[PDB]
Amino acid sequence: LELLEHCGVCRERLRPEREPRLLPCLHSACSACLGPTVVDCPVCKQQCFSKDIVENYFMRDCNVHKHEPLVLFCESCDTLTCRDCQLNAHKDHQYQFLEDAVRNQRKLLASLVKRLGDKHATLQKSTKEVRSSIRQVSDVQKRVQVDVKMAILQIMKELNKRGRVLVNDAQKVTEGQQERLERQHWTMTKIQKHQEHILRFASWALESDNNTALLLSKKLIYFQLHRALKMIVDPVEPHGEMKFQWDLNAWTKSAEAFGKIV
Amino acid sequence: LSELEDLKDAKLQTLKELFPQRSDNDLLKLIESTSTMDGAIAAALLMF
Ligand SMILES: [Zn+2]
Ligand SMILES: [Zn+2]
Ligand SMILES: [Zn+2]
Ligand SMILES: [Zn+2]
Repeated sequence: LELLEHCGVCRERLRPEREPRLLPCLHSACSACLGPTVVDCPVCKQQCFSKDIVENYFMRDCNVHKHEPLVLFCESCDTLTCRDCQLNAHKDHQYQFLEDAVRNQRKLLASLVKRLGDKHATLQKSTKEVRSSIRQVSDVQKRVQVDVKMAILQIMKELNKRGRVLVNDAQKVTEGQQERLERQHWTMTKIQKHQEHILRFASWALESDNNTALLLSKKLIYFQLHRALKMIVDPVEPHGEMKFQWDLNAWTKSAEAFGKIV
Repeated sequence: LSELEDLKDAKLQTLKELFPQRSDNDLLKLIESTSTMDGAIAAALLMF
């Protein structure tokens, strides 16, 4: 559109005076734009030696025989010639007129274009497929990135549920044992002070033995009565065996195995 | 093997469509080093 008509570096409108030349890549730029062996395209490559550059013939709205123009098509040389060239150079070279050779060429280029156009219709469709596929690949990367993380947390959520419950189990056992122990230190010290008191008073009374028998022998009944209180005090300490060292379930080798796969 | 030649030369003309400045001799060595996969040639092309 706005560029097909325009030239190369200067992007002039096609001036036929400009002697514009059309490269094999079909790009067009006047010989003023590019002077310098093998000539290279401003966009593509040096696809062909300068010997394969035509001059663009676009002048909107013969090589040899001067003002005699070309109108006629030499069928034996793929290109056009004037009436003279087919008398000297192409004598009885089987030859054809412009009107028929152009009809066929137009109908073969329309075929090449109609098929090639049907082909670039699929790139216009497969470009969108690749464009949407990339977003999928990166979405299917950041969703697998989250499925693993949320699955790991669901495991750890339930494990801490059955990790704290076992801790609450040990919690229960110890206040139950402590309540038992606290009645066994309470029991000891109070019985001990009862034992201490009888031992205290009976010792002092017995230890004073210098003409003190008259005071002692009047209280023998209550001495030996309260000795029966301490003859049978009736507690014996039990021992709660420690088994919490063996209520830790250390199956460590199993933990790595199931962590290895996932 | 004349079929095999055109299937090789087909892939060559496309590198010139993409990266053209490098020579026709250089691209031919890479389209054998790749075994004429349509994509993996354009892979090694960018690498050099
Ligand atoms: Zn120009
Ligand atoms: Zn070009
Ligand atoms: Zn001829
Ligand atoms: Zn002539």
